[PDB]
Amino acid sequence: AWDYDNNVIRGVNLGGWFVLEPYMTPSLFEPFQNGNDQSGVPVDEYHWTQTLGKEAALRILQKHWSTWITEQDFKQISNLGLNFVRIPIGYWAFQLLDNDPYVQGQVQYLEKALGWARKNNIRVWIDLHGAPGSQNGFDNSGLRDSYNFQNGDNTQVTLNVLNTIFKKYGGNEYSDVVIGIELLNEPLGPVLNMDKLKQFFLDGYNSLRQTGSVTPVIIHDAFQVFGYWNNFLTVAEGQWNVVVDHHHYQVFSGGELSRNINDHISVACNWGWDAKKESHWNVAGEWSAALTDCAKWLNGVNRGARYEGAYDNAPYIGSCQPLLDISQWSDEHKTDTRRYIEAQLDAFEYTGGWVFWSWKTENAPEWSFQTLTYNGLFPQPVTDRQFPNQCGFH
Ligand SMILES: O[C@H]1[C@H](O)[C@@H](O)CN2CC[C@H](O)[C@H]12
Repeated sequence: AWDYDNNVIRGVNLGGWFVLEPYMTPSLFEPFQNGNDQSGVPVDEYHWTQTLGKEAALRILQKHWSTWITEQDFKQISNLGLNFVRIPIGYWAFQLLDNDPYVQGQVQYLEKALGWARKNNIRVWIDLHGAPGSQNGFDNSGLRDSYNFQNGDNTQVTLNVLNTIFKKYGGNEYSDVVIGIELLNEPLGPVLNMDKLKQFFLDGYNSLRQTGSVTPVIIHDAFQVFGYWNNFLTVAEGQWNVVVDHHHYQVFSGGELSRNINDHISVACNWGWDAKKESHWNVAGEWSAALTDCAKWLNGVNRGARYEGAYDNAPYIGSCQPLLDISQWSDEHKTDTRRYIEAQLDAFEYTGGWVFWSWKTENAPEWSFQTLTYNGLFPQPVTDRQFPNQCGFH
């Protein structure tokens, strides 16, 4: 359904839909604030559902699932010249641990989205974004500050959930829409046992192929250096239809944030050069236009921004307030953003393509493809360039 050798992925992630993220839909978390006190705001979906109780959580989520993304969004995505969406979903949509507070019902909408994709000629990756115990401690895994995916029976439960996903979406029924199943979003390499993570990836790969599926297996790079996965799941060992997903950002440390615009561009170009040397097909499954970490709660509920020296002991660079609203951005910030977007697009089209995080947010402009496109900062058509050939690719 896709030619990874000759076609280029031009897509968007459908984040904030099946896995709640406070920075993407702050309206669902803000009612828990007491005046200016954020100490009682649930920090992730686990605590949000637990605090509300099953009845209220299901009532609020049904409304969210039925309105956040609809068929109209798929038509708009196609109309903008995109050909692909990545869909994050948590393990709890398929299986609950004993005592899990989560509610289910996401699968009905996932299945509606696959039909909307088919009707609009859009291809999809299904991405298991949160595993039991958490594979990274981020709020977007469902459970913040916990790193227990490799403890107890959590790896085994994850493989069981993947088997369910393999049988439902890796077979003939969706072979014209599903062009990859991503085994696990952003496992945090540095805090995990890498030998056990490789075994899990291999077990997932073998389990999918054993069902008779020919669907591409997508493995996230686990924050390893470029080339790390070159010798894993290789054609020499009869392992095939494998894609590496690289996520690329320059906002999660003081050093990255302090770079001037030219150095931000040089780094983006280098991502393209280095990905070209890898031996597996690869796609930039996440990236954005952000040059700051100013979006409210991007680092988590009750955490500030490094950009204004309010988090991670980073030095003050600039005030975030003036950057929260795209209408208040200076001409220089608008130009810098457009340059940054174009360099990234050129670098990612140099290999398998790109998937912007994300399609929409309630009010964080750096992270919304819709907002950036409507304000003229994201090229439309996507091949348009106001700053051509910043990287000099051959
Ligand atoms: O929203 C999250 C997404 O859920 C994760 O896969 C990590 N991404 C990295 C940038 C931002 O944190 C974004």
